Formats: sequence, structure tokens, C-alpha cells
Amino acid sequence: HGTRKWNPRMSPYISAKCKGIHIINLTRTARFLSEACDLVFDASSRGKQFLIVGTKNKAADSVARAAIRARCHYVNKKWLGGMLTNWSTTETRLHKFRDLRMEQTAGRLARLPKRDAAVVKRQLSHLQTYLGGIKYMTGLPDIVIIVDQQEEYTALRECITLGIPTICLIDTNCNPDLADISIPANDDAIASIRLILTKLVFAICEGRS
Amino acid sequence: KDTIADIITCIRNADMNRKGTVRIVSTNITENIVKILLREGFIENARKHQERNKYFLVLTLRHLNTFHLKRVSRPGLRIYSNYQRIPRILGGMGIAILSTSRGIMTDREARLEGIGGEILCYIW
Amino acid sequence: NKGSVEFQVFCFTNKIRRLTLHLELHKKDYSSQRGLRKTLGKRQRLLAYLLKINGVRYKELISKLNIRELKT
Amino acid sequence: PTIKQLIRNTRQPIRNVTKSPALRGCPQRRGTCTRVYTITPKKPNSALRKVARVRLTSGFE
RNA sequence: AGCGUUAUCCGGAAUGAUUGGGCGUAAAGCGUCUGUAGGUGGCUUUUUAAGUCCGCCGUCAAAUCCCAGGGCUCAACCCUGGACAGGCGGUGGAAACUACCAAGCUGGAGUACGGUAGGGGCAGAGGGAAUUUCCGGUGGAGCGGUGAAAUGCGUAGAGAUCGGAAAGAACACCAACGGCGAAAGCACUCUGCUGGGCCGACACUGACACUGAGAGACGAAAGCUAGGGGAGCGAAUGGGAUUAGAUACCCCAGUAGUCCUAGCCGUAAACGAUGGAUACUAGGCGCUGUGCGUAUCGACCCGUGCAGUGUUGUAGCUAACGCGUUAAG
Ligand SMILES: [Mg+2]
Ligand SMILES: [Mg+2]
Ligand SMILES: [Mg+2]
Ligand SMILES: [Mg+2]
Ligand SMILES: [Mg+2]
Ligand SMILES: [Mg+2]
Ligand SMILES: [Mg+2]
Ligand SMILES: [Mg+2]
Ligand SMILES: [Mg+2]
Ligand SMILES: [Mg+2]
Ligand SMILES: [Mg+2]
Ligand SMILES: [Mg+2]
Ligand SMILES: [Mg+2]
Ligand SMILES: [Mg+2]
Ligand SMILES: [Mg+2]
Ligand SMILES: [Mg+2]
Repeated sequence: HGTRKWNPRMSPYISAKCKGIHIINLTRTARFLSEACDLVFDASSRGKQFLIVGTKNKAADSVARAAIRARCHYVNKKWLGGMLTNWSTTETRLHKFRDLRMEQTAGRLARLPKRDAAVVKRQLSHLQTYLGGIKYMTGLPDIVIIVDQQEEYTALRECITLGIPTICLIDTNCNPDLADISIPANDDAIASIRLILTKLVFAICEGRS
Repeated sequence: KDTIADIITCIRNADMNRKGTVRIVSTNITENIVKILLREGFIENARKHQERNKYFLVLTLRHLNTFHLKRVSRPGLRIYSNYQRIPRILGGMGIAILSTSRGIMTDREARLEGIGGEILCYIW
Repeated sequence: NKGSVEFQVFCFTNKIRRLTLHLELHKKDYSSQRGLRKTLGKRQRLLAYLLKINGVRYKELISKLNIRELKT
Repeated sequence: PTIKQLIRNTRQPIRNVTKSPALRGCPQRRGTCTRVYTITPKKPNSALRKVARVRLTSGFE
């Protein structure tokens, strides 16, 4: 990214550089794009469930639309801790959240006072903000994708704790030892995001058969 | 000061930082030491060059184990050994580089040769 | 000029002699006294090297420069 | 430390702290009693414990 | 057919840590530096074979210990045979390493040069304000001090206010995320003599190195011995207050000392609470000194090398705090 921001970790995966800005290497990643799409295409044929972790404001809706093409899951807003590790509490909130959508169908809102209906309204509205793309998970995924390492530092660690392979943000900001699969060059713009995101989401489609 | 005391450390520090190259100094003694690590499978490759009349060597390390090292015979305290007290590091997983009258060899090669010498550094 | 052993002793012999006459007046210049003992020590280790390599040059150098020989 | 310092005999053992100098190493020793009495022990405990002031034959009171 | 107590030695005890510990804060780095003996010591080719390794000979009695065998009805025990390991001496070989001997190199160190920053040190001259005292002019009642008050100074004219003589000591602003020095320390200005460091390179030296027991030198303030000086501030000692008390904190006066030149004393939280030298080990910020190149080639700026100096921080270490290329790796 810059002379004051380059991590010495990526030194094997750097080719050249310029006036201030940094130049990433497109050769080594191309092998990993093949290894990634080969592993994702092979995994999707067995019927696994995947997850994507994207909360950056520039790619908040792109990751949302990215999950509709396949039967995977997305995380549009923050991680709020213990999503996968404290799964017992997550099932309680999802079993809770799943029920409240059936609660709204009944005519019990009439017999509740004004303020009480507002709390139930703001209660369900708060869970929708963080538990949107998980309503049809019913279990733990097998592979989890990370769109941003810096902003979602917590999500990358629960995968390492639970022992789940993952994809990361191997551009010069972060540490490459955290994920086995390595795909740099995604902090440039949506062009670097959609070019990679659509490519990997594409491979899931044919793997699904 | 002791050159070989520095040789064992430049290879040790490279593994702690987990690097491939070493750029180790070249001498009559080190070229024999490095030659043993090639055949024994501790290093992938070695290579020589120069910048001045002096010379150097470039090693190629392997990519939860650790490349343990240890020096034994120091300038302040030299250590020798006879044939019957040749060590056996970890039942054979390690080796000892020792200097005999017929140059330097591995302890196993000394067990067959029948001649002890000056142990300089253990490996495991 | 050259950098031979006997030449370094000649320059120190003048550098030392130049400071003795200075300390006769400025005897309280203790910082220079710390530098005086360096050149007195540097020549001591050079002449110590000249001795065991060749004694002929030692006896000839000390004779012309009027240098005190060390015991032992 | 440096081996040259070891040759100076920097290290020595610690001498014995034997808890019966009066016996002079023997297991028992005879002595005449001089004054029998009692004494109050340390603060937490409380009793009148019996003792005897003895003159041993080894030259110790 | 003994069991317990006591005493003595070893072990446990890595609790004197060769094997096998530690010295930032838990006990532990001399206040610092120079250097004698001593210890260790760069690279390359030869010499010798002292150390070291191998093969033989002699010897380290027997008993005991170890292995085997045998004999007391078994065992203890007795007997036969044979050790290994290790030590000394001799003898014939191997020559890497330590060492020795004869020649070579330059990377470590040093010299000669050419540049360069700085409160390095010593000595001698120059400068202003401020304060104090005295001299007078002006003028007339308070001044000064405190949490409140008083002592005290003052109509014998204080304080204040202009003018003037003199003295002593210390150097605002510049001034810091700063420089130099081995430390202790060095800041108003110059000048003289003088030390050390950094870098450049194409003169040269050829390991002439590191550390350092004893020893020696320097070494904040305080204090001492003579001779001077003494404005201000200030142990002690007085006085006025606060207090049950106040040999204190507060206030008013104030001696030694604080200063200079000779010398003694040689102690500090003399701290980075961290000994010195050397090699290796991710980075980020910016401060000097000196080069290189780009550049506006007027410097600047930008980009890099070297030697330093500070702040975050990865691996790793650490009981933890924290250290972290200036390590506590
Ligand atoms: Mg050597
Ligand atoms: Mg012990
Ligand atoms: Mg030890
Ligand atoms: Mg201890
Ligand atoms: Mg303490
Ligand atoms: Mg302590
Ligand atoms: Mg020294
Ligand atoms: Mg015997
Ligand atoms: Mg030889
Ligand atoms: Mg001493
Ligand atoms: Mg004083
Ligand atoms: Mg002291
Ligand atoms: Mg100090
Ligand atoms: Mg101390
Ligand atoms: Mg110190
Ligand atoms: Mg740090």
C-alpha cells in the first residue's frame, strides 16, 4: 500500500513497486486461484455449506447479492462474537429469531400495548441486522470465506480455533500464515473484489451440479 | 574468535526467522561441515560465489519441528573422545561432526573407520 | 606517508612529546591526559609486536628514538 | 561463570549446622541437674512445660 | 525377634548448578576509563607430532566390586577362572583440530592524507541586565510578610521614584523528540594551546586483537588544611507565630559554607538500578553528523550507504512487568 504500510511478510509475493503506491504480484496468486477454484469446485460437489464474511461498506451489498446466486451464506454486518464458536447461544438466538417471524403473523400485536409492541419491533429489527444470511444454515459450515481481514479480525480467529480452512486478504495489510488458501489483491476497489468474488462464486455454481 | 561458533548460529537464527538463504562464510573447515549436511539431508542445496577476494556460501533451508543445533568443543574448553565413547544422539536421529586425522566425518563414519577424534557440534 | 611499524612509533613519539610540553603549563587538562595514555599504550603494543618478530629492529629503533626498554 | 574463575575455587560447600553441639557427636550424654523449673511457651500455645537445667560431663551447661 | 528414639555421613538439594544455576525490578555489574601478568584469538599452504586418536608391550598386589562356574541341605558366606573402565611409562603409525616452525594474503586493528560537527578540556581577555549597599535629589507614613498575625524596617525621613560610585555571584530568550565527553559532567561571548569521534578514498602496515587479577589516573555535592573574597541565597543559632507540646513545617534576621588559587577526602538512586568486545537475527516513524546519486544539478527537496541517537513493534526470551538490531533474543 505504501512505504509506511508494507508488511515484510509478503516479500516473496512482491514483484516491483512505484512512486509511493505498491505493486502486487499476479503470478503466484494465479496458481492459488486455480488451487482455490479447484478446492471449491470439488467441495461443492459433495454438498457442503459455505459462508462469506463481508462487512466493508464499499462491498456490503455486493456480498449480499453474491450469496443469492448459490446456497451459501453471508455476514453483511459485524461479527458480534462467538457466531461459530459459541454456536449454542447462536442456535438460541436463531431458534428465537425463527419464531418471531411466526409471532408477527398472529394477531397478538393488537392485545399488546403501544410501548410493548415497539420493543418487540425493535427486538426483531436488531436481530435482522446481524442474523439475516444465516436463517437457513442449520449447522456449522465446512469452509468460510473472509472478504476483509482488518475489519473482521475476530471472524478469522474462530475459524483457526475450530479448525476450518479459509480464504483471506493476503494483500500487504495482514499476515499470510493465518489462512491456508491465499488470494492477495482485494483492497484496491470493487474491481478487485467483484473480479475475484464473482469468479469464486461462479465456481460454486458448476460444482453444485 | 571462533568462526564455527558463529557458523552454527547463523544457521540457527535463519530457522527462527524461517528464511531460506544464509550467506555463510567459506573456509577450509566450513566447506567440509556443509558437505556433511548435504549428504545427510539437513540442507537442500549449497552454492558458492564472491564479492571480493573473500568467499561465501549460500544455503537453502527446508520449508512444528525445529532445526536444533549445539556446539560442544569451545576455545575455552576443548573436548575430545575415544572410540568407545563416541556419542549416539537420540538413538540415531542425530549425528555428531568430529575432526579425525583423516579430515572431518560423521560419527557413524567414525564407528566404521575405527578412529575417534574431536567432537565439534551435535545435530538433531 | 608510509604506515610501517617504525613510522607509527615516530609519529607517536612526536605526538607524545608535543603533549608533554603542553602539560607542563596546562597540567589540569585531564581530558588530554586520557588521550596521552592511548598513544603511550598504542606504541607499547606495537613495540611488543616488533619485539617477538625481530629483535634487531627493536634495538635499533629504541637506540635512535631514546626509548626505555621494558623489563620482562 | 568463566572456567578461569572456576580454577580460582570460586565455589565451596556449606558447612554443617548440627543441632547438638553439647553432645560432641555422641548420641547421649550424662549430666547432673542444677535447677528444675517451668516456663511459659510461645504466645499461641499456653501451658507450664517442665524443664531441667543440666550440667553435662562434656563441659556444657 | 526384632521394633522405635537419638547421634554421624551421603542422597533428596540444580540449596555452590563441569555435566547442572544466576546478577533490569526478587541476594548479585566495581562510579568510570587506561593498561601489567594471565586467559582467549581472523584467513591460506607447508614443518614438527607436545596435546588428541588407533594398534601392541609392561604395570596399577591379593582381598573387595562386576560377569560366569563350583562347594557348604539354601542363603549370607567360602573357593576357582576371567574382567571391563580408568591412570602412568615405552613403542610403531594417522596429521584434521589445539600448538609449534617457514612463507603468504586484508576483511579485524592502526598509521599517513584529504574533509567535517560539537556547551570536549585548560588558560587569558571582553560584555549586559538584575540584586544589594553607600552617596545625593524628590516626597511624607507606612513598608514588608501570612492560612491568619506578629517580630522586623521607618518622621533620626523608610518603602517608592530618577541620577551616580562600587562589589560579588550567576548567564533568561535561543532550549529540544538537541550536541560532545569514559564517566562525573560541559550552555552569556570571543581568542590561544589541545584531546577524541565520524566519513571518504586510489598512501601504507600485515592479526600488531579482545578482556583485565594486582596497580594507576580521573571522579557530583558535603567536609577538612592554609591564603583571599563574600552581593544574594542559606545548615547552625536567635526572635516572632502555629500548637497540649513544635529543639519542625510558616514568617523576620542570619554564621560556617556556597566563589577563586593550591592541595587533602574518594563517597552518592555516581541509574539505563542492565560490565566490555565480536557475529547473526522482520519492520514503521524522525534527529543529528558525513558521503553517493537523481533533481532546479544555485542550495533545497526526493532516493540510498555508513556511524550514532530516540520512539512503537514481529519472532524469541522473561515468574510477570516488560526487553526487543542500542536485546533483558
Ligand atoms: Mg584458528
Ligand atoms: Mg548438588
Ligand atoms: Mg554451569
Ligand atoms: Mg538461583
Ligand atoms: Mg529493592
Ligand atoms: Mg536487588
Ligand atoms: Mg583494558
Ligand atoms: Mg586387584
Ligand atoms: Mg597440517
Ligand atoms: Mg581491578
Ligand atoms: Mg564543594
Ligand atoms: Mg557505593
Ligand atoms: Mg548523574
Ligand atoms: Mg550498582
Ligand atoms: Mg556501570
Ligand atoms: Mg518495544
